[PDB]
Amino acid sequence: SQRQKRYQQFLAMKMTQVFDILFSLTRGQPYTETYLSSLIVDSLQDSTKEASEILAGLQGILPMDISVHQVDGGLKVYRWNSLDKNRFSKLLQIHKSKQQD
Amino acid sequence: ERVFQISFFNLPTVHRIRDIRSEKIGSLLSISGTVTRTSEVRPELYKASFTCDMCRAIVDNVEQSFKYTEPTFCPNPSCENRAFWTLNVTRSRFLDWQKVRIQENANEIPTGSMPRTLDVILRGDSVERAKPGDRCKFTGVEIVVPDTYKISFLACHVISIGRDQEVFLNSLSSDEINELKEMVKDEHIYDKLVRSIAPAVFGHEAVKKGILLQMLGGVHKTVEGIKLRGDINICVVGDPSTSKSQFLKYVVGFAPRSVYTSGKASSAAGLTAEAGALMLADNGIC
Amino acid sequence: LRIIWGTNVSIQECTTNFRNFLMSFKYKFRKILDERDEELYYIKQLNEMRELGTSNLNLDARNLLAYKQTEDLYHQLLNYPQEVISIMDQTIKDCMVSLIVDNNLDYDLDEIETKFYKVRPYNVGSCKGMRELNPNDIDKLINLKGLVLRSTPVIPDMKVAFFKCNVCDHTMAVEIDRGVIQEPARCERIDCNEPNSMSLIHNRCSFADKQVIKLQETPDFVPDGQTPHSISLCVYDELVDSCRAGDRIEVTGTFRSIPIRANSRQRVLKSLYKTYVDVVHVKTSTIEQELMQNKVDHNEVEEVRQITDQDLAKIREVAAREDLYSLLARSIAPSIYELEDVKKGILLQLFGGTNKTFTKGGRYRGDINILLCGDPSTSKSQILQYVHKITPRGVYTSGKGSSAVGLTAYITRDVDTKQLVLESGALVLSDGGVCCIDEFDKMSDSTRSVLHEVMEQQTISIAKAGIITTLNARSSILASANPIGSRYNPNLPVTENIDLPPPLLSRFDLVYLVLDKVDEKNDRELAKHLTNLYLEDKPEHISQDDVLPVEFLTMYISYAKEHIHPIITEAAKTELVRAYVGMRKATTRQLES
Amino acid sequence: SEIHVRISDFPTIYSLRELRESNLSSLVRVTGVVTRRTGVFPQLKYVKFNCLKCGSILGPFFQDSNEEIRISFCTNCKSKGPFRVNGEKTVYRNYQ
Repeated sequence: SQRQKRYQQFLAMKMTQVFDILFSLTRGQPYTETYLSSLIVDSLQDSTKEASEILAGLQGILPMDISVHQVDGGLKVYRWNSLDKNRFSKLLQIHKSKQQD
Repeated sequence: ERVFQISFFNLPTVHRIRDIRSEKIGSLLSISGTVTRTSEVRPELYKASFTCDMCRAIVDNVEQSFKYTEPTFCPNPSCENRAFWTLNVTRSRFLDWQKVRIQENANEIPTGSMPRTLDVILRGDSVERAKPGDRCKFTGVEIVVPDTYKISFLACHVISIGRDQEVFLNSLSSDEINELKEMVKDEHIYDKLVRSIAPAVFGHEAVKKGILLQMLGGVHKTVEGIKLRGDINICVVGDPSTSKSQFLKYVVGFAPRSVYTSGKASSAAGLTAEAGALMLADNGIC
Repeated sequence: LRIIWGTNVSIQECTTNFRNFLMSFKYKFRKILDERDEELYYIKQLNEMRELGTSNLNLDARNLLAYKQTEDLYHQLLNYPQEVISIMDQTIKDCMVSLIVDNNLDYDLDEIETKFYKVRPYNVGSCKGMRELNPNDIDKLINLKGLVLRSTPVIPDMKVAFFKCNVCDHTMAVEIDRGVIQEPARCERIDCNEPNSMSLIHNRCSFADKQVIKLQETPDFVPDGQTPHSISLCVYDELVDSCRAGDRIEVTGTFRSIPIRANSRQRVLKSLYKTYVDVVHVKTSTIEQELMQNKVDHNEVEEVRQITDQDLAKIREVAAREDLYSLLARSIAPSIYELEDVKKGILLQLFGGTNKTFTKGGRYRGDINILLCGDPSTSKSQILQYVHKITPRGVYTSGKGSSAVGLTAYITRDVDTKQLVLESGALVLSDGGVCCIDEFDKMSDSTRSVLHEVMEQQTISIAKAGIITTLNARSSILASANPIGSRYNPNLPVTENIDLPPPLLSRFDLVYLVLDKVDEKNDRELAKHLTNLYLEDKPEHISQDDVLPVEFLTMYISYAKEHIHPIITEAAKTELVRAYVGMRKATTRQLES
Repeated sequence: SEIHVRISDFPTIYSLRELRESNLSSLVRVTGVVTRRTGVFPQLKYVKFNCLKCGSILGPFFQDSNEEIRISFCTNCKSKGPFRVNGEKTVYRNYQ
């Protein structure tokens, strides 16, 4: 079923969708800090592998708002609740790795 | 003749019940949950017209928090008061409340802290939008009730959310979406499937199959008459346990909408006033 | 030197004293440890704090003890905790600042300093239970333990009340602080005047939850004759909800006592103050978790007070005793005569099985459910007595003194708070250890419907009432029964002669049947045993002369429990099968058993 | 002492299912099948509070179709000697 490959490219596009959903997943949840798992799950429920993957890619694009701190007891998420999601919107737009990766 | 109710929707996130905090009070919120124990709709005041005959009555306002009393101030006049009452049933704003005590979603439950239900009152046309024993999403309107107060969320937007563009399943699935497309490519596995159901059991296969299929479809819908029932009821008779279904059923514990009703002595609390019986297994086996 | 008026706590001077310590620690603890990492922890940990920016330093207590300075600081802390911790937090922020300044630009930039960091000291003192405590210590750090009984939902607390005026309106709002809210009569904007109603918007006020946890404390070390006290602690803040019910937790907090108004109408207060725990540190710490385990987590409490190592040797020694399998069964019931195989099967019930989670699920635990019947006055009671005595978590109950509900979920009105409160019935409690069931044959048909769920599930699902849940209760079952006979009488179907559902019957792991052949020739002996004591009237030499352990047993049981995980390998397999084959030649469960 | 007019004829005939708040408080004609229909009890509706601590009688109130709520604060107090309705002196209805 080449329907599969269709789904593959489609998801490749849904990266951006995820940015937009995560961005503002924070914002329509007037918190901007959080339990990474939680929102990960809500946005997940919108559409886990894909989910965590997005968690990663966003971290990479925006290693400013986001920090991941492994502590004894585990890796704690760090999230800058004051980061600017518009700038972050355009930045997410431009750096998909410029969609070159 | 002026009554307006405004309902936002399409909020970006979803909050867990336990996730609730006192910081979020008085701001709208997002919660989905399992409905329990609905209550009959009862009229409200919104604004009530109550005042004394001295000198003028049925000033229209408040009783806002459940009190329900009373006329607050500038009584009577000129009997200025205090006094009390008098309420015009001629003039006030009824509403609603059906209220409901909803439970947190089952799957979520962190071990072992166990579920905690909360109550929410259905005001406005969102009333009755609810169904008991149902996963449903709501807009927070959260706030509080005295008790000393106890927070109780409220609901503007009642969504029963919780098929398909099988794509949008794939799109939804997307990450594996690569992986098991192979499975679609793959074959025989009707065996391997069959070769997977109740690993517990030696043989017992015709069953293992049967369960599998039972999980499968067969379509609602005629419109002549009966929407053709897709569902299939399976009976398995046997010499007693040692696996009875003492095995098979328990195994079948692993599944969606999955209702393991131990014994038939309940007595039909199943369908009590959730079909413990049934409405919970809707699109699932009890 | 300033002071605090009664605290004798010099304002500052401990800020230096601390500052020195905080800055400079390394491990002086290893000295107490006798030693046998080099660098000081506090700075490093603190830096981690700054980076992560989590505030909430839970300290140690005692690192101070033993270090000079701060030795006294240990004392004053235990004594006058609140003020102390305040000073502590202050010094802490100041120190964070002085640190950033070293780093020049730090974390973009100065906001973070304004944020609040707080001490959550733990490990403080060896506190004796609760019931022990005197009014002498109303406010002190105190250590506690044991499973979590029940927990109230969050209860809002306005530090800050919220008020508005009829005029103009102005929205001004008063902070509670002291536990009364004194509202202004009139008025803000207008002001005026005017004796204009100042409205209190309850939706607009602040809320703290500081949650409420019913605590069932186990200090162990039970002086007797006391029965476990239950506790309730107010937590506060981030601590709230961090605890699942039933957790076995170490937490420390401030002893607290409050009067409560009796009339609920009149201003009267009850004198006779009511004590609660303030709940400082638990063992957010929740977020920290095994970051706590860093610094190695106190050498695992120095083995958690394992046996006199010598005693352990005694254990491993007695293990060699070949008779041990028997000797134990003897030691089991000193008072009871003969009927050994009983004492044995029980002994196994003490050693029962091993828990298996599979990948998930699995979870056959070790559970074994023994039933026993026979002619009455068998002492059949006495045993249940003994076990119950031994069993830490066990509970002894009578048929018909019972119904399917009292075993679970009373969900009674708390009525202390005038609240409804979920009360674990008998069974949920009994999770762990064993259950002692009188008059099983006589239980209400409603009752024991419970059982099949338990026995099979080994857990319990209550969908009832406000909360629907499946709670796990894993416990052993010991049931007593009287044949209708009450002598079951010869022949008959015994299976009949026992009454009960042949299925529910079949459920019981160990089916013990007691009977009397009138060994003449027994009664004599039994009568000798019995007839003894007699002498001595003051209890002495029950079974003498015979070899038995006493408490060594308890420990041994404990250890074996803790440390053993048997695995049958292949060997059993064959014969094992052939057995159950001969049996059905009966049920699978028989095998499982 | 009194005569009540039944008038006659007002279509309309708002059906059953079709009614709105706009329909409320205004005269409406309708028809339909008699389902379970109440027994009769005399009207004259009044509710009142004998309390507990604050002695009595808190006087008659008229409530409500149908609330009977909430009777917040009266008579000393208002609590904790709080209110209990009495069989004596509470007007009833049955009607239809």
